[PDB]
Amino acid sequence: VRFKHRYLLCELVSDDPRCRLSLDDRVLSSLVRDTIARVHGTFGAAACSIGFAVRYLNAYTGIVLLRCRKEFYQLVWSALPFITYLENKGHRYPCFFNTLHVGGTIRTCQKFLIQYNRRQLLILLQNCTDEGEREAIQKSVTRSCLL
Amino acid sequence: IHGLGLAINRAINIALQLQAGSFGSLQVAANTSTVELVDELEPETDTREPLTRIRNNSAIHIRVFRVTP
Amino acid sequence: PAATYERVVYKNPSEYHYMKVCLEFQDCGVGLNAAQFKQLLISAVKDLFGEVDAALPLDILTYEEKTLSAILRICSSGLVKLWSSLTLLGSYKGKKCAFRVIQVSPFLLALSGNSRELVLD
Amino acid sequence: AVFADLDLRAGSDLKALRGLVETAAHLGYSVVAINHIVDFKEKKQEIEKPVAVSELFTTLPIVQGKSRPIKILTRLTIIVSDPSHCNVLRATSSRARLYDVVAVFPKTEKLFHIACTHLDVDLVCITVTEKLPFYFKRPPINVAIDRGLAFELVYSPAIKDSTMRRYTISSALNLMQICKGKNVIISSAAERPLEIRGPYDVANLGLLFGLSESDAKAAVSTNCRAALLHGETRKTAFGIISTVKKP
Amino acid sequence: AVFADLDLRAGSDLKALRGLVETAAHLGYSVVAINHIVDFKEKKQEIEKPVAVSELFTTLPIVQGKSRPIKILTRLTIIVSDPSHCNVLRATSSRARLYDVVAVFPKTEKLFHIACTHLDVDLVCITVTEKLPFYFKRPPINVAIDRGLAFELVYSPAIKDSTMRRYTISSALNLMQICKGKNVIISSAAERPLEIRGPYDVANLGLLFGLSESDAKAAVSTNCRAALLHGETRKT
Amino acid sequence: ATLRRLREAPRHLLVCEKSNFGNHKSRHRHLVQTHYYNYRVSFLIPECGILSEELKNLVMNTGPYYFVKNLPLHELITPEFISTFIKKGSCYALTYNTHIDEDNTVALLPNGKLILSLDKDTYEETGLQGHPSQFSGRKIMKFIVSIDLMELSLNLDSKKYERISWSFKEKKPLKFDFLLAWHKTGSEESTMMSYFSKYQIQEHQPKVALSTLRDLQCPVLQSSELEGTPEVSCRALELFDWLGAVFSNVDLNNEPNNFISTYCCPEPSTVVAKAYLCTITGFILPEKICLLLEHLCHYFDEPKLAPWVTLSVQGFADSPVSWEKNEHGFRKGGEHLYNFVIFNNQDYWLQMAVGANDHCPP
RNA sequence: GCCAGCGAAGUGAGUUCAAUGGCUGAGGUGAGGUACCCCGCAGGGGACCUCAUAACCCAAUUCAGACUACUCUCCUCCGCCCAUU
Repeated sequence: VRFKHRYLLCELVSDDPRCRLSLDDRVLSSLVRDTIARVHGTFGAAACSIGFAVRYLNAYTGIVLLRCRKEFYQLVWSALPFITYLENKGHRYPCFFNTLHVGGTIRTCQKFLIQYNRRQLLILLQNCTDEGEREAIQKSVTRSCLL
Repeated sequence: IHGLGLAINRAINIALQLQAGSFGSLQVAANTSTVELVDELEPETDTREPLTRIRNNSAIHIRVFRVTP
Repeated sequence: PAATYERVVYKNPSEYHYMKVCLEFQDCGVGLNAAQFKQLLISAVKDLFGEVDAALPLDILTYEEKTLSAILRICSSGLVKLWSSLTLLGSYKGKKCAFRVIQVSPFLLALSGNSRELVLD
Repeated sequence: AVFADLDLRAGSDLKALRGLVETAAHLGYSVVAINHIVDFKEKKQEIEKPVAVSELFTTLPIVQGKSRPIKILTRLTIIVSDPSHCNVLRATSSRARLYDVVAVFPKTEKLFHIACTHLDVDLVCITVTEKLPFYFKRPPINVAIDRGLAFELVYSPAIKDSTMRRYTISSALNLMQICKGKNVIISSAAERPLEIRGPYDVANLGLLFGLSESDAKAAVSTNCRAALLHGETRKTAFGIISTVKKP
Repeated sequence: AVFADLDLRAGSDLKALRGLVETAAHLGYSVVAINHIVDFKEKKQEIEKPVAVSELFTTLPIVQGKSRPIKILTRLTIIVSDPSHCNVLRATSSRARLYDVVAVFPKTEKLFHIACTHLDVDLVCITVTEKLPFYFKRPPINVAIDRGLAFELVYSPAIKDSTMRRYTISSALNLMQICKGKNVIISSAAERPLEIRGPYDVANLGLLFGLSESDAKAAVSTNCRAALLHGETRKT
Repeated sequence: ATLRRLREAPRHLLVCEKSNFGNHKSRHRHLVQTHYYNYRVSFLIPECGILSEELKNLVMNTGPYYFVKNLPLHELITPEFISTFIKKGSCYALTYNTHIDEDNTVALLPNGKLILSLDKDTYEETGLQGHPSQFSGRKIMKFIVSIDLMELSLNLDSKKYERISWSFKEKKPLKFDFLLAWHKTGSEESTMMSYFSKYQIQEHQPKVALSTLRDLQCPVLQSSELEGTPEVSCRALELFDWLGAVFSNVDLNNEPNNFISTYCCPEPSTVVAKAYLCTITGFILPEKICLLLEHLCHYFDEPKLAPWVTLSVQGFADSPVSWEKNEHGFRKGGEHLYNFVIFNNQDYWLQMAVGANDHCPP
């Protein structure tokens, strides 16, 4: 009496960070549902639209969580490399990148986001080498121990 | 991390590779002590008694902090 | 010369599926072509299965202009994907059309005789 | 194995109605049925003399199969939206017993449940036009498969707009994950003289819907036989059929 | 379990080249090699010091996966049209012994036969763009899989043209019917600083090419590992 | 689940056998004589511009076959019909244009086994002992009854014969359109026109299409290699795809344009100047093919310029039982066919085509 | 008739916006076939090839028991009718 879902993560890795400020659930739902109709036809455009919805999106961070079924996860996860030219008021060229295809199970999908976030700030220490930013890392470590 | 006299040859190996691995500020402090070791030996003979030898072995306490960089 | 015997039983060795093509139009202005029928096949699969399945390996064989009969073939992955796309009348200009299939067999030797009527009286 | 049944929704003139009979007789269709669209706005039910099959047809249908005449039957499809209109449909059990197979078109989840459990119909129309979302619940489906109720999953997306191709494949795949595919039939409502396909090609549009690897051929032959036979037990009686024979 | 070993075709400037290295280090890539376009038009031989990546890059490739440094290789892509240009490859094999993995681009099926049998290369470039007539024959494929010879499929369909999307998917499936997937790699060229895809993104892009249900993940991991393993004994 | 069945497979099978005509244990005669229904008979000979007059008289004398409109089933079980055609030869019957998965289909065997395929609306009304044929899930829709008429001929007053004869006359009338033919293997010769004088019987001749194809690109074959040597010979699988295109007038070259035809010839090949085409379209007796098979076996008595000849016989798409046991259905196509690639050293290739739901004998 | 509980890490599945019965290949058993081999009692075994392996249904702390929904199957007990001697 219940449906088995699949949850796939994405990451926008690009320069010119004004594109990361122009993110919205109305734009993202009009982007993914359109590019399936551009790569595939009207079959996958509606077979991946009866369970497709957005749940988690941070424009300042850049993590995209999408919904899809057990029977139709291979159409959304294959349409991800063909997403270019996010048309807006300016000139923007983003491109999604998967991290790990999680089979349902939101809890360990958020657990993989924690271990991905912890490995990003440790590499950022020596490469940036900023005194004002290193104090902001110490604010991130101290508040994480209070959790 | 703990370890005895054979183990501290490789217990020091997992600690130093964690510094290049985890890449963050992790302070390493070690503490040595003495671990007593009682050996028992007894053959299957009526006229014999188990002579319990005394022996000690070296240990370490390699302590890894989480130092804010 | 020699004399021997060999028993080899293959299980799906073909990897191809041939189709007899029949077309029906309303108006008598059949301005089609062998190059234009190939364009009608690509744009029809693009509307249902998309651009990836639009370039499946398919070719036109013994195409005729008056009878409008041809032979197409796609592999075992694309036999289902061609029946579906041409069902919904993928017309060229905008005038309504129909696509009706006479016979389907994976070999031209089984396709050449008949399967539909099987005797014409 | 009665093969290649249809459910046509077209009446305006005898020139277009006879053309659909000769076209269906050409490809594979042995039994062709005609629906009658009845809406809730007009509240009109022309039941008395609607078609006159024996009077308004030229006496000889010819198919390329067994060269048997077409069993031309008259069916009924009622667009139902309000519960204050289904009471007239529940009053047809004793007033006017015509239209051998009766199909219903629900629009409300409170009205879809009574049509599959309480209301005595033969098939249920599920078509989605112009952004009509509808949830498919499992208790009204699991009773209908044992009762004998089938579903007219009527497809006609290639008439006007290509956006209607999405709403046919979306509502069908919502059904196939839930109904499991026990008795679901497919047919095309054709108003133009070329909107009908051969029944050997129809069986892949049900396999485009999925539904089986093999029962998609039986969704037009076997499940259409059990859906036509449900209208025969509703017409005369459920246990005893008394026929007058005069040689 | 050495994963995500792909190759790039990239030289215009040091700013655009290092941007592709830092992007590939971000996603999943632990082996990134730079290809060089050599054709019959200019006939140049820059083998000794083409880029010198280790003398220009700032000594720290860091990935966010296994957190290991990147083994950066140097590979060569020779565009061969005429058989007189194919004899140049047999002359430079003993003069300058560099470019550890050698990839050749054939155009003629008579030249494709000696490339799979007689010509000593490691990978075979197969790119069909804008109506390039080249059909595949089954006996030259069956020799190359027993020899250990690999076949490339370089794609960039998503940005430049939509007409080029069809020739990359149709010419692929002409090879999938014959080669069966014994040693097939799928790399991508990148001239713009964002023309690369993720590490697990190739695993469905190989399934988008068909070819497998599970071994398409091995087309970026296992078959890419055999390029350096077979090419190391060719150099020594 | 939903994406697997859109691209997986239909069921198809091919069995390839090489053998010798001179072998004492060869079943090249038994597999043709016990194959019951034949519609398309086509044979090819490369480099043959002048046909031999003995083979030309054999093509024109394959039939004839008769067609009777609205013939009931109780006529075929009378003792007059059994003693005329069945007891003194082999009579064949096939209900024309009644598909195997749509309506009732009745077939007759030369051994006297009236094997008929009925649906659920007829199998319950006739009351004849049968068994299911193909499972369609749970609702079994087709049944097949085997009625041996030769065992009923010993005791005509038995309880088995009166159960069947009453089931067709007064219990269930069933008329059909039969494709009737008879092989003359009896002392007293009586034509079929004299017996069926009441119903509308029509004598039909097989359609003969004689053609000559020029500049055909034939492959290179080795009879002692079925899988095909690399760059020397070809695979026997590759000829079975090539052979249908020659009969369907498909012989083209590579054309890089908007209409690219990706149909290459199986290599290595040999340019052959002339190729003789024939198509015998009608209800063909299998005994006439046995005189055709032995004539093609005796075609290489003289040193000919052709390395190998062709004999390919295609059956119906409506045959209930072929190959003595195989219940041929119809699942979106699927036809039964066999092939003979006869060489000069009395060796032949047996390529049997198996449809969707069908089995194969040795 | 009435009276007795413990917030503390981690279920030979342990999910909780609710993971998991996968594919291919080779077998078992149940039908069908042999121009194949061995044992020599007309017989039997092996080898090879084709096909069926499901329906009912879904873990949410666990276990025992009753009840109910079932057939690719095996065991026990029988009925009806057909045909044979």
